[PDB]
Amino acid sequence: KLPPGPTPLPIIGNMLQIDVKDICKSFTNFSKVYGPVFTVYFGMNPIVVFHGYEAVKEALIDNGEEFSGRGNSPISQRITKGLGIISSNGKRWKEIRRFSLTTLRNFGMGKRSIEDRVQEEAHCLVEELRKTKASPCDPTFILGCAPCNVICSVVFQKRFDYKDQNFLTLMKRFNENFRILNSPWIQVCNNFPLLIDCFPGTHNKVLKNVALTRSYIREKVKEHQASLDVNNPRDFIDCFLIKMEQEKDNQKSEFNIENLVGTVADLFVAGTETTSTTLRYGLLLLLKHPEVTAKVQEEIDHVIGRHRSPCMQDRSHMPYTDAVVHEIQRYSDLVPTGVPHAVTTDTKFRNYLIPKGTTIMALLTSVLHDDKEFPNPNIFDPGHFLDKNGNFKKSDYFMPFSAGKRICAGEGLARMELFLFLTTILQNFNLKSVDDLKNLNTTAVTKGIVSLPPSYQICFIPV
Ligand code: HEM
Ligand SMILES: CCCCCCCCCCCCCCCC(=O)O
Repeated sequence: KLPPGPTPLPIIGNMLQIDVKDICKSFTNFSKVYGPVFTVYFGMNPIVVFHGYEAVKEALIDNGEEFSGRGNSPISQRITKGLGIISSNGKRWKEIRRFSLTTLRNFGMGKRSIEDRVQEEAHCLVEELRKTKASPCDPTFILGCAPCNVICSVVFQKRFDYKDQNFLTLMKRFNENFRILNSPWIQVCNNFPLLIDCFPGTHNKVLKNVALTRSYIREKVKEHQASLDVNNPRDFIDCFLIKMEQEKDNQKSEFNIENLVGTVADLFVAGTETTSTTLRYGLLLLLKHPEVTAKVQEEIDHVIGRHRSPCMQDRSHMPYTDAVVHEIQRYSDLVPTGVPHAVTTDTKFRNYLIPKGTTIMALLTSVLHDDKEFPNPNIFDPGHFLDKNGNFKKSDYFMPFSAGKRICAGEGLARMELFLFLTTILQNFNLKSVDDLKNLNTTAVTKGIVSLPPSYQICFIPV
């Protein structure tokens, strides 16, 4: 039996009781009428929503294996064709994921640590910021390049020069699909597959954007094979190629070319625009909160100095900086509804039964914005992650990366990118606004699955 919920009108479902824009405000309202777990209908498709720490925890952690599905829609299945990590399921998923996770360990790619790659990029990021000569600017693009190049460095064993035309079309391609797939219209075309017919241009752009990206990665994969020194791998590409080698027999093992390309594109789709939006939302909060930025700057000076680049080891000695990054991700609420999951078999959830393959929506926003764990959860305040002695206070409610079996495969890489970029940036500049701070609003715009920070101009003042 499915959990209770609003009464569905026949073919459209609950689609009229939901605010397609702030779709998370609607769910929150239902929880007030139907409790922790409830069910809504997107057309003829059922979606069971889990709202609250208890529910979210129970579902993703405790009954994890059953909820370690993943959500797939008409569109995404068409794009990825079931390959990779994000979209794949079952034996394909576990097989790929595990390899990816080990390869994505700081020293899981060879002699050159992932950290070293980020650091190089942190320096490069800083240099481009110098070139703005302290003039006002929109950090969207520049900040965007850093993360995307990180994945590039991690996937192709060499960063791109911010001006390489190959780096730019590739990056603007991922930024396009992201932008499109983050449109509320995809949330209506997935539940009504006929509407795809009304967007031939958009539809065409996405398919052409996917074709050229895959097609590019293929060539890129081949030029790594013809220079493959199996003794010591260079990057994620070599590592996967070596794995494919010992599958000479297997011929079902998911370690083939078709999965390689797909898994790579997944590192780009999941690890680029996400970090980008957070560094973006991060600077904006640091800009709006000078006192906070000072203290971070005060810790950087003490623990790191004004000469060496910041590294991950400094984090354990910079409690306040840790809490700023944490509070950045929390406030940020990047993915409010989390990514859609699905149950592996018919599952029982406290008095209810969810048939194998039902769409699962764990509400991350509800955990992160918990009234008691973080008093006054709507205001930015690093104190949510600090104890009365200024020490870092870890939270079980810290779920910006989701929880359970399907937790972000790049959690390490993401937190690394956020800490290193932001600290290095603050180490070299001060943040001046193109107006008063009181004229600066940090309220997000959630016109989609990924909430975005508002457009803003910032001045990087080195001192
Ligand atoms: C601030 C940065 C990031 C945030 C907030 C974030 C968040 C998330 C979230 C919420 C999910 C879905 C988890 C679920 O199933 O419920 C996810 C999945 C994933 N992320 Fe990230 N992510 C970030 C960065 C990255 C980076 C840099 C990479 C690159 C390696 C990455 C790779 C992935 C992958 C591969 C998945 C799919 C995992 C699976 O289905 O098994 N993420 N991320
Ligand atoms: C100042 C004028 C701005 C123009 C505003 C235009 C608003 C209508 C836009 C309609 C866009 C149609 C999108 C079609 C996409 C597709 O074919 O896939």
